[PDB]
Amino acid sequence: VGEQFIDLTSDSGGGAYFQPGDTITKATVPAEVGPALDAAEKGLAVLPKEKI
Amino acid sequence: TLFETITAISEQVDPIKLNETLTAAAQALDGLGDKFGRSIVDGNAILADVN
Repeated sequence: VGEQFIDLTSDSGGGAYFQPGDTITKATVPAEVGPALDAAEKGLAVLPKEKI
Repeated sequence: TLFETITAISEQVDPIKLNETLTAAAQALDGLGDKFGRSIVDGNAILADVN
């Protein structure tokens, strides 16, 4: 449905810590739905069904 | 469009023929895959000794 949020993930979970006013340059974003629908449609549409 | 493509693919697949094909293949291999591979190895040895 939705309800976006941002998660800070650290594999080490220790060591030095961020200070106020800093920036996190490393980032990740989800795979998105529209490209996935396009890829599924184009992958299924090229199969020869009469050959099937 | 996605539903139309999936429907076009699904009309092609027949449950009756697919079912009988898969049933034959499963009865063919049921419990004999390891035996068949060991037999291929044995035949490899037999050919290595016969050739």
